Amino acid sequence: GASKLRAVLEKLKLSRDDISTAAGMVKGVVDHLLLRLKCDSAFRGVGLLNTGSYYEHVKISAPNEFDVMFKLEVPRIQLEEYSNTRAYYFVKFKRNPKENPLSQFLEGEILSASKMLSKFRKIIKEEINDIKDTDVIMKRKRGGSPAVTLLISEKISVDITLALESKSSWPASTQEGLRIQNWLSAKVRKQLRLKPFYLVPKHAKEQEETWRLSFSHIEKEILNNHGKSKTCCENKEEKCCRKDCLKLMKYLLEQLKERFKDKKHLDKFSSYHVKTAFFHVCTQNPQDSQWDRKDLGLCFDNCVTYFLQCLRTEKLENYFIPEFNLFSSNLIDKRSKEFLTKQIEYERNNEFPVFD
Ligand SMILES: O=c1cc(C(F)(F)F)[nH]c2nc(NCc3ccc(-c4ccccc4)cc3)nn12
Ligand SMILES: [Zn+2]
Repeated sequence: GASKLRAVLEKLKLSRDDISTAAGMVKGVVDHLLLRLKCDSAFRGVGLLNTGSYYEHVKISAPNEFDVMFKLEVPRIQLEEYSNTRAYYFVKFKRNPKENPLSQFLEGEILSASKMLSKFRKIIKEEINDIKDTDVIMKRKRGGSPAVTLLISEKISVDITLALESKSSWPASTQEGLRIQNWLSAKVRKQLRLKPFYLVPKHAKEQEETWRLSFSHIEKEILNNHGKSKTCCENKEEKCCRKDCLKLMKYLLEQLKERFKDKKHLDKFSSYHVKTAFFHVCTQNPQDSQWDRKDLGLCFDNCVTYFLQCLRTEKLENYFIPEFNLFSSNLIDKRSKEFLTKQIEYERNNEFPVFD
């Protein structure tokens, strides 16, 4: 039944590529926000994580929902790992010029996120206040990241996440992660780990001024140069279905979350979990011939199958930090993962009614 999957991918491709003023409205707003933040002492070097691509989408099915990252480089920071969480960190400074521009957000040794955010959110509030032309509103909701959600017009939503950028070596918790060696090669892994890493404000539970590692730039680089062969998806004789399988996994989850948004059992699942499981299947199946365009149906099924295995065993290691179990029962409880298991098996056994 790979014929249905192709049609699903065609609709999704058409929706995304259809002419839209959305990206241009959000560019206008983001560009005003950046200039106004660049005028303030603490945010002088703030900039876009992806330049030219204001249109990063979390929900592959929601074209009016945008997700942007404002990065700010911090030199010579000291990370202290928080509570053996492996992913969450206190941000200290080596502070050899003690007058670092973020000195105003200090609480002794420790960089305060809630303070940085409240000022970030206040500068942003002061520019969405001075909006010319089109109308935009700030929907300030809980959670440190995204910092704010902007609503433009009736349909457009922009999540803005603030991120510290570190150009030093990745924390030890990543040392055994990104296990792409038998897929993208050991030399690519080394290249990637020379790239910076990011830290976004975040709490482990739902108290403390912690930051969480973010590697969305590495995920993007992998997806756009994803084959074992350097020529994967350039020709037609080596055209693969890796990106299609990811889009199908994302769209399955988004459709099931929408189908059950009144029951809450699926609220903790996100794109992270499907992207992570996908990349694990990329390591398991490193050959481009295991992702043949013609095998879209079988390839999708391996992804669904592996995702179901993660759910039932309650194990899904973060791709960058192998000791962080995304499916631990402290993050998602057994009944929630068992609920999702049942719905996906119902989809697979009825030829995915969410793809009708
Ligand atoms: O940008 C990307 C892309 C991917 C991938 F594409 F592979 F999925 N994994 C990835 N891990 C990180 N940072 C570490 C980290 C991030 C998130 C959480 C978390 C925990 C609980 C709930 C929700 C999230 C824990 C640790 N960044 N990052
Ligand atoms: Zn490919």
